[PDB]
Amino acid sequence: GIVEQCCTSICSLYQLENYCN
Amino acid sequence: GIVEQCCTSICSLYQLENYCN
Amino acid sequence: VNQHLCGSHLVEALYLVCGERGFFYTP
Amino acid sequence: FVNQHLCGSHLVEALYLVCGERGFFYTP
Ligand SMILES: Cc1cccc(O)c1
Ligand SMILES: Cc1cccc(O)c1
Ligand SMILES: [Zn+2]
Ligand SMILES: [Zn+2]
Repeated sequence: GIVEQCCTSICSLYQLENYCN
Repeated sequence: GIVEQCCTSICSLYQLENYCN
Repeated sequence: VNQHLCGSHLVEALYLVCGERGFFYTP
Repeated sequence: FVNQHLCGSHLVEALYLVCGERGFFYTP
């Protein structure tokens, strides 16, 4: 999930948008 | 919802927990 | 933009209050 | 541990900004 993906390496705003509704 | 309820008047910790999963 | 700014603080508070439960934030 | 907790705080602020009127769920 989001923590595994984006607290291990930087996520861009495009990558984070994948976790929106 | 939360904005109507807690940005017009201060919400307690107890009131905010209403919005937890 | 005050409602936007208020929502920013709301989300940080829900993060802290909800803990492992997590939360939902719908504008 | 602590760094994950702190990371999560930044994550939620970013989701708030990017998700806009859609909003989001934060499920750790
Ligand atoms: C914007 C942001 C916050 C937290 C971690 C990330 O990878 C990215
Ligand atoms: C703690 C908190 C933040 C923002 C609005 C509120 O009513 C309460
Ligand atoms: Zn502020
Ligand atoms: Zn920080």
